Amino acid sequence: IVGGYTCGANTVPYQVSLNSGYHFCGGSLINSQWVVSAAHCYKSGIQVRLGEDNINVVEGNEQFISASKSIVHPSYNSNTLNNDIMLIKLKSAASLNSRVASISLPTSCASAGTQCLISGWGNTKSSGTSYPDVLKCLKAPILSDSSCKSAYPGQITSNMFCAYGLEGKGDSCQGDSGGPVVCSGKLQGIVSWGSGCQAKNKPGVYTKVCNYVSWIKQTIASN
Ligand SMILES: [Ca+2]
Repeated sequence: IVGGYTCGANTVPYQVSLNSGYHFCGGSLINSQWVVSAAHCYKSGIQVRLGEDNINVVEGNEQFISASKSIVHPSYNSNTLNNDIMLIKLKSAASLNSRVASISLPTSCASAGTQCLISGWGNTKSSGTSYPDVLKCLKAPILSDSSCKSAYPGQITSNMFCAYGLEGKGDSCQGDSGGPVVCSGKLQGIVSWGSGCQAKNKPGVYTKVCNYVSWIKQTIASN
């Protein structure tokens, strides 16, 4: 997260870190057994880390639980990033508490102009590289679809939305991928792609979670 703020420990209790020997992506806890992330975060050998603030220090509220299965959306296209969503099942249910909590799925799609909360452990520089240890947060508005399409001609599908996010937060960044975009208390986006982090005229692009609620529900009912 570039241009954001320190969230505060466990203030984003649905935020997870995906670890394969190192943090590589975020995700969102949607119930005690399932995490939503980006399909482009897929790999084998995932450990889900819940209850994190500093990802480099064991602080006493963590739960580390290996994934038993990952399910990439059936129509994910890694070239275009269309349908950039995956589900990760935990080998054992998380213990839900004040520091480890699920986020609701949306009933309706969010509105242009709504301020959302984006979070993660990704790069905090637009130019160059610096990785935080504690969870970072950004408040960012959803942009109009016409604004989003003008920023990325020929690339924005109905399964994506943009969120300065045009002037350049100056955004989400490498290592935030897969993490949440929460608007009005619902998981509305997944950190997906953009051009750099320009953080002029290149806001972040996010998977539009409201399009996937049926798939999520049906998948978790059978797996
Ligand atoms: Ca920790």
